[PDB]
Amino acid sequence: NQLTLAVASDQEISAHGYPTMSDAVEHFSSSASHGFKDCRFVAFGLQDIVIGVEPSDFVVALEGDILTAYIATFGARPRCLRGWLIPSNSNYVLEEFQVIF
Amino acid sequence: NQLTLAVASDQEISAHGYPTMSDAVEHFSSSASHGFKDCRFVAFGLQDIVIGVEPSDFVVALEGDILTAYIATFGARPRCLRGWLIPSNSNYVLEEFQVIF
Repeated sequence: NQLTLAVASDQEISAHGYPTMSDAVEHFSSSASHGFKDCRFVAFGLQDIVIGVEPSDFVVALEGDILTAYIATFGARPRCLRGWLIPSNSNYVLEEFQVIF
Repeated sequence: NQLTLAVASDQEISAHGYPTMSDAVEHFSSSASHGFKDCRFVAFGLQDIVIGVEPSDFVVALEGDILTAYIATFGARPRCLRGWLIPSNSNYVLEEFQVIF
């Protein structure tokens, strides 16, 4: 539930998603157990900073107002979408979040 | 891992989805445990049949070549997307699929 995430703090970041949903639950379960030390939070309003992730690529989406995390394409647009967790090594600032998995 | 699904066969498919991941999980979870009988399979390419479902609405998506099913917005477009299961009372024909979750 309580997570201190690495929020992207570069003007542009190099990132990547995954091609299929099965590669994503494979890859993101390791992240989820390692507190996402490898991912960066990108706010919905800052999506343009992300390079290397196509609309078809799977990332971790966050929705809510308390956030619910789930695997989704980067191009998907549900209401209440607040941001994504995206594999990246960008520079970051640590921020506390409340996340449901 | 071996499912009989109601494949939509009407000219127009009146249907609906769900506005948040949390709400979608609840319904589809009950729909899954009742064999998806309240749902219709809509092949990719026939989404213009569907009335009542917004791109932001959550439905069940099915991707693969053997399918894997997961909750996703109706508008999401991963590679190998084969179709959706969407709550609908449309006329149907029964067909055989292979599905994991």
